[PDB]
Amino acid sequence: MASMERFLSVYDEVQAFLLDQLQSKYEIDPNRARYLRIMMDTTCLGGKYFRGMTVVNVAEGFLAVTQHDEATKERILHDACVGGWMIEFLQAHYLVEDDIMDGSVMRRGKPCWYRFPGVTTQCAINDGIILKSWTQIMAWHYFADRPFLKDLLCLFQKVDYATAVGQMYDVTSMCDSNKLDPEVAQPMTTDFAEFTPAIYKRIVKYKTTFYTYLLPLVMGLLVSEAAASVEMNLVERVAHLIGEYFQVQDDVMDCFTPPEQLGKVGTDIEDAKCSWLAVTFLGKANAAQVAEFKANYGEKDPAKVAVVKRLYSKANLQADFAAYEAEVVREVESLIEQLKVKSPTFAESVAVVWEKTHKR
Amino acid sequence: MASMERFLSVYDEVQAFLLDQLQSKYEIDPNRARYLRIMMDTTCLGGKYFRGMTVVNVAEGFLAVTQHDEATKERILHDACVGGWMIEFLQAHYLVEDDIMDGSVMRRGKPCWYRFPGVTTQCAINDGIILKSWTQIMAWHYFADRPFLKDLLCLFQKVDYATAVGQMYDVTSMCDSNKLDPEVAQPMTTDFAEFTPAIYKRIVKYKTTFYTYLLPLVMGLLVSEAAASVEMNLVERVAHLIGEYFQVQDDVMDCFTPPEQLGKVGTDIEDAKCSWLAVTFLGKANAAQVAEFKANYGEKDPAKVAVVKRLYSKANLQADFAAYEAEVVREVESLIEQLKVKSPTFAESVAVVWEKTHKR
Ligand SMILES: CC(=O)NCC1(c2ccccc2)CCOCC1
Ligand SMILES: CC(=O)NCC1(c2ccccc2)CCOCC1
Ligand SMILES: [Zn+2]
Ligand SMILES: [Zn+2]
Ligand SMILES: [Zn+2]
Ligand SMILES: [Zn+2]
Repeated sequence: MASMERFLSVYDEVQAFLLDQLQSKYEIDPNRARYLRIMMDTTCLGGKYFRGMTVVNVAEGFLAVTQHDEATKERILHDACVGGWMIEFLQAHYLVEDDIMDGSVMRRGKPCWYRFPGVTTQCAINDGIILKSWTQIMAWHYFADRPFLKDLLCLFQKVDYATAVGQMYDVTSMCDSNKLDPEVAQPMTTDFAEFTPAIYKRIVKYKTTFYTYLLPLVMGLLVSEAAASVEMNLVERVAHLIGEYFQVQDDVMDCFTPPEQLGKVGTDIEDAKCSWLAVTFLGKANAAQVAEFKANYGEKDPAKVAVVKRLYSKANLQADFAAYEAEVVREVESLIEQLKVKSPTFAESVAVVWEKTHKR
Repeated sequence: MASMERFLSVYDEVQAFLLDQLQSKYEIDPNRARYLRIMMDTTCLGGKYFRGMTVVNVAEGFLAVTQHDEATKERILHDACVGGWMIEFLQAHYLVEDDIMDGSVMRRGKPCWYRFPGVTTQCAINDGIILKSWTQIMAWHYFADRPFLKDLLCLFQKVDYATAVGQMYDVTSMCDSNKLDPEVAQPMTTDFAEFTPAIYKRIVKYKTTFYTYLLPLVMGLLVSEAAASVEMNLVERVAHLIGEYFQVQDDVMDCFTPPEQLGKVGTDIEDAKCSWLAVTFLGKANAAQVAEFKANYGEKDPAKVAVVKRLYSKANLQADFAAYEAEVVREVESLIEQLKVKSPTFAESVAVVWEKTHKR
């Protein structure tokens, strides 16, 4: 059976489980079950399933080189699909809550969930809570007797927590650290002293790379009982590397990809985000360029947003991007090699992850 | 050592752990650590610690009747304090997120967290996420080697999920079920057909009673390795009973307790909540009273809120309350007796929980 159709079929299975349990154990009524069904579909479906399918791909790699009974291959593939959905539902939690946090309008060409007329923020914050709760109910039901249950739960736990901390670094990235204070309304930085490569790197490492690249790779290893085929420090290294590259691309598209292709209107400039563009610009600007950027960044006024786009265009940031790209291609290819030693399969799965990132 | 000072000391210990880990493992800087410290204190401290201290009380009960080395009594009491904080931090998550959901202003006489000038909703939704995340980091660190880790995690999981589902029943309690629809903006009910005792009971059972009464009692049993001293169906029964009574009292105070004593301005009438008062009123009103209530409920206009308070005052709902009270006192005393058989200690702890509820 093809991997994607397996994955999709398991979504239907998990959804039926979750809603049937709500009816048998949690006293839900049919209309609320239907609300939750629609919420799950709307928030979990319609992407490429990169994260979830990476767990399945990693597990298919090890199945090709490991001896098992057919029924055991099916159990492993079923566990990889459930684990993959746990990651998709965790991503759905963070996208629902982020969208509300940031006052986002669209995502992928459709309204953010909280904007649906019969949802509202009051319901959508708790719908997002529920999405994450569902990842735990999946794991305790499907993996109850599994040897990897504890490891999987503990890993998922740490990744969730890293992601929340990274949301904390992201939402505070335009403030001066020494001024953070719950008592005092937060001004936007004026010096931009914290728009540096290492600070940027910390934001992206925690906000994105743990759930998007580390978790899928590691969950694939866990459902396969294959953590001995890797040096886990290397898998963490490659995950954070590839995932930083991913975000650098998202930062560039927020500014430069037309909103119909982007699936939303990018507001990183108005939101004064610490993007790769801002940091890279400041790393090469002269005194007058720095002044013009300070006078214009983090302002809704479209004339001022156009002055920042203008400054970036004229700064040749394409060249710094090609150079970054080159260096990542170099370091990922090195880490692939290091992974090839203990596991060719796993190294190939990493290679595929890299190809799907580097191409898009 | 006195229980409360033990409990409080463990808060300092856990907080230092959590923030020190953020510095050693999650690359946090001092200013963000301080933000999180203040957020933890503000959101977790200043209540009566009923929930957390109930875990400690239950564990002290069993220590009096069970043979142990002193070092084992200290480990049990330390585990009961950590478990108690897990419940306090879980409550803190739900109060932060609820407050944002409901557009609340104050709680306990102080501004809701999201209203602090240097917080904002954008940060506060993720601060609430973090609060819950912290309950998992506590459990995996402090209870890593414990025989009860799996049971405790699985119980906490189910209780969290029940609470989220109960938030779903609460926020939708003024809508007609058959009209729930993410696509369509939700009208307030006009018939009030769903303001019934069993529907009310479902809302309160899930929103409050699992985390406030079941979890503390059960967590006390788990850290004590004492689940064999109870019939768990009875402990669930008594928890939901006592916790319904609790909420009936909160529903009556929302309407009738002056805001300086209440610690907030009650808006259940304007919010069209399915409160005990509304349900009990509708259960005894004549045709003209029902019409006047429909014409006035769920409206911000203070004149219309005063007409509902008026209708409730004249309906003698005090009498229905005394009758409810009587019947709960009766059924709790029966369940205490049933618990006394397998465990006098545990039955006494339940008795104390009941006294602290029934008195307040
Ligand atoms: C510095 C750094 O890389 N921290 C991430 C840690 C991690 C690893 C893997 C998944 C989630 C969290 C934090 C907890 O301890 C292990 C490292
Ligand atoms: C009908 C009812 O009481 N449901 C609550 C359940 C529960 C029990 C204890 C803690 C959390 C959840 C739901 C899951 O299965 C067990 C019953
Ligand atoms: Zn965001
Ligand atoms: Zn972006
Ligand atoms: Zn609420
Ligand atoms: Zn209330």
